[PDB]
Amino acid sequence: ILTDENYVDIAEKAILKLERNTRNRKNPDAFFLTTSKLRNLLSLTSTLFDESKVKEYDALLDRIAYLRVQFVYQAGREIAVKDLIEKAQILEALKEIKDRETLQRFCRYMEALVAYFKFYG
Amino acid sequence: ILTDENYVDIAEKAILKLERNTRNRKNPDAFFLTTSKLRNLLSLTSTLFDESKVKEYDALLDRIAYLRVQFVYQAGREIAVKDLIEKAQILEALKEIKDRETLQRFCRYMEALVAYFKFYG
Amino acid sequence: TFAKIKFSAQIRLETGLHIGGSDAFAAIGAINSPVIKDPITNLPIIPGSSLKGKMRTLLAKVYNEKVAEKPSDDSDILSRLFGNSKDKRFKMGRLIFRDAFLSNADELDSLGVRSYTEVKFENTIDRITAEANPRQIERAIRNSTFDFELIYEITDENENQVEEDFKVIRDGLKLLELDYLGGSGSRGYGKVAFENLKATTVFGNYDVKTLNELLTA
Amino acid sequence: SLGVRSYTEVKFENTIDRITAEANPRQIERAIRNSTFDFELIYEITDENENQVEEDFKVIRDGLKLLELDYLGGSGSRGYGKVAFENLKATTVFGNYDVKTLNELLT
Amino acid sequence: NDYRTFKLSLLTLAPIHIGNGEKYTSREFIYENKKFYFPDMGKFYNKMVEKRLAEKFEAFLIQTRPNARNNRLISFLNDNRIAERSFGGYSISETGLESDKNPNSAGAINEVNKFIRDAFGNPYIPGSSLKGAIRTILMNTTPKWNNENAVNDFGRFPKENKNLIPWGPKKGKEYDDLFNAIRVSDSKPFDNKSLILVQKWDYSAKTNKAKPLPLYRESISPLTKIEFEITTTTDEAGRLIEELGKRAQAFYKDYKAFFLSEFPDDKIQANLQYPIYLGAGSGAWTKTLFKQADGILQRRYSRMKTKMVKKGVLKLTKAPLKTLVKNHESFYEMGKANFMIKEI
RNA sequence: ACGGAAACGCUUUCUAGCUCGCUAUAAUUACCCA
RNA sequence: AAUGGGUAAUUAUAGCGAGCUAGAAAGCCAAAG
Repeated sequence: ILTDENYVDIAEKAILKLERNTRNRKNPDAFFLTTSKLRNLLSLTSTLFDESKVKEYDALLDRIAYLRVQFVYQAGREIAVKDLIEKAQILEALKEIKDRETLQRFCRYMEALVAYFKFYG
Repeated sequence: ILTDENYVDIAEKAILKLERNTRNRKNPDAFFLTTSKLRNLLSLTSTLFDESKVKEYDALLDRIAYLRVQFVYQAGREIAVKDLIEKAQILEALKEIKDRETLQRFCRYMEALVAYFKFYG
Repeated sequence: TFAKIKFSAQIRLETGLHIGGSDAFAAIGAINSPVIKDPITNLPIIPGSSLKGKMRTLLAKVYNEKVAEKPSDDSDILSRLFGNSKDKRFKMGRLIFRDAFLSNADELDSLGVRSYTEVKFENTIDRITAEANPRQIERAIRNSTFDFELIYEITDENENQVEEDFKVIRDGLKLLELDYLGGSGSRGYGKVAFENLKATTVFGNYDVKTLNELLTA
Repeated sequence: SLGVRSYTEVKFENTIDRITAEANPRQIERAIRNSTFDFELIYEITDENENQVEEDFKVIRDGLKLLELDYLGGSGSRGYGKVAFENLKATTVFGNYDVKTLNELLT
Repeated sequence: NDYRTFKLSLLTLAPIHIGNGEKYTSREFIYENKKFYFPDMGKFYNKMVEKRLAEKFEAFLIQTRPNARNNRLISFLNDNRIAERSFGGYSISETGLESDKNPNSAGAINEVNKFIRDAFGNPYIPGSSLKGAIRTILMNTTPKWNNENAVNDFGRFPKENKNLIPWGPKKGKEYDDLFNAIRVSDSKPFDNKSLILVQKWDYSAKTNKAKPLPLYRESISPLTKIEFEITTTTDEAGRLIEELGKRAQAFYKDYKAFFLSEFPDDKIQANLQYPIYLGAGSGAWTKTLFKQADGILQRRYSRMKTKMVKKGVLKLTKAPLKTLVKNHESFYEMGKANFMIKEI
């Protein structure tokens, strides 16, 4: 769960709580998770963060159902994204949308994950 | 039957309700159903999920009739796919298309089956 | 004086092109690199931004005596045609590359064509372990054609620069025949034949009969 | 009524550095192709010309011929814009001026 | 203009099957005459539901009876008396053998693949398929591109590293990108009256036999002239296309002595030109760095279908003889193609 | 027989210029199962 | 041995995610008286 006053500090903690490549000491403490696998997840939510402005919530609930498809599917492919949806409680937060203002809160929550990931290494 | 707010949670339950290889304890609780037999089913629907965007529904109703052919035919060959179309109510949902927005809802329903199958083992 | 003339030319495809589009909600087991499309007809579109982006970069090897490293380091023959942002008199710049839309939607329906965008499976093969990595990219089809509009301004500065600029425009269009309009290009995906290069006036008064001799040379 | 989901398309788009061939992508929003927009003017005649009325519309109809050739707003030398003015009709709303003798200039 | 073109005259000796992913099943073709009719199954079931037959046809596809001639959908159009033959799709003639020498077993092919086709339906060879053949010739011969395309310590014998060959943006640096400077163009669409559907014949060493497989591969007839226009823009790429006369000989010299040695010699074709191995059926050792994949490629098989006896069994097929095979009983090699370049 | 009466925050002004959705990538591997 | 069949894997990977220029001017007014 994530409120408006904490969802960035939640996402700041989740990147720190995510593991790093403790071996392979060539620019070490780098993540197993990569930037391009992370931007494939935000490419789902960023096209809903701007159709939340335009459209109703009553038309977006077909793709909001589809975000549980592909956040599961991207987690099944690579084990690094598998850890992201566990640490950042994404599959818990995605089942809790129910209106426009949480859809925009979750889609800003994914942007906070990308921001601190780019920040911390 | 499947609405927009449940068809992923239906497909999440259907993979869990599907049986596993209870014997042969070499990475156990694996499915009798395999990935490659499952991706042969989605290869039918994925080429309609992107011609639903382009074309009318009035031209796709020849291949939507053909999905009842081959979901039956793939079920007749291997008994593992036979259980998939029973647990995941696919033959019930395939007879209920009637427009573009359910065709895309069913074709996203098949992707939810592939997603959780890759997720759960 | 003021005149605006128009290059009503026609792109013909050969081994038709890919021009990417993100389409995040595309599918899972299908097209993960869609072609850009007209959102009302869902037809393949050659936008003018990727037509103009080639003809500065293809003509940078011909009409720059000094290597660029940026736009607005070009050599005032590209700048007055295309435009800069760090020059003063060449910011708005004598070329409005209008987009090109799929013209022969009926000729393709006359032949045996189901969909206007063929999908190709492409398989990055790993050269150790031989293990695959398929992708399904989407491209326009082989004998598609496009209405290619291009509008040339003639203000009160083109004294005799009209002919000098048209030596350049038929140096960038006959060089896109040797290049690939974006996409992948080094794997097919680009070669085009600019049919029916035909200037005409749409505003003002400017004699174009001395212009239709080097366009069709 | 057609297949349009959103009234704005978002075309993805980049730029390539000329040395070092690095891409720098952008997502710019864009009104879709077959929109029609209600366009109106108000031309007032304040009795301070008394003869300039018939030749101001020769400028206005010329001005709307130039926007169909130029681009009307935005990044238009890379494709965009290209408006098309349709169904022009001059109709007096206040006052009493004969527009059907003028409506031939608009055709 | 640095765009110095070429013209790579690809000639096929072995039949070449490439791409499209999909595959017809054993209920999606008709063998009545000496052609295999592959119908548009959307127009099949629509024309056949109009004959009030879709209840039996759904029961026909769950019907696993012996004598496989009575399972391959000719028998549905025989027993139900339908002879219109107006369905969507195409036809390709028979190979002639294309089954294991049994007259009664004819039409007992089960799953063909589908050769790559454009949206007009005509087959072609794409340039992206042909460029992956050049890239193996260019990777294998170059010593610098063999020293370590290492497992990187991030996987089990995992990948070529993708950095042996310099490629990318390289921010700050210039932009070389050698294979952007080799622009292989797609072939012209030829006709589907050159397609024969050869069948795989796995000829293994240490079990001197040629056990066939239920794979069909719609593929090109032998002795077919297919043309590619390869342009280069760099001096570094302008050398390496000119050196295909040396390297495609030196690849096949390095490949005959590595893998084709210890196989019996009569199966192996002769070159007649500069040889090249195109897609789908030329083994794993022509799609790889064959001297840096000996302890790595066999890791992927702890299964029932393992690649036993180290290097995998030589892949053969059967197709009619023209002008070549250098052995009786029609044993081609699945990808033994020949090219010669010339500059335009 | 109101520190009141009378008084348009108004006129002029393109969110514009320049910019390739691009770069690499063979639909391929293994050959067995009942 | 015949004969019946295909089976498993991969479903895109790595990047870039916008940069720079302009950020209010000129009138009224005020000034000059």
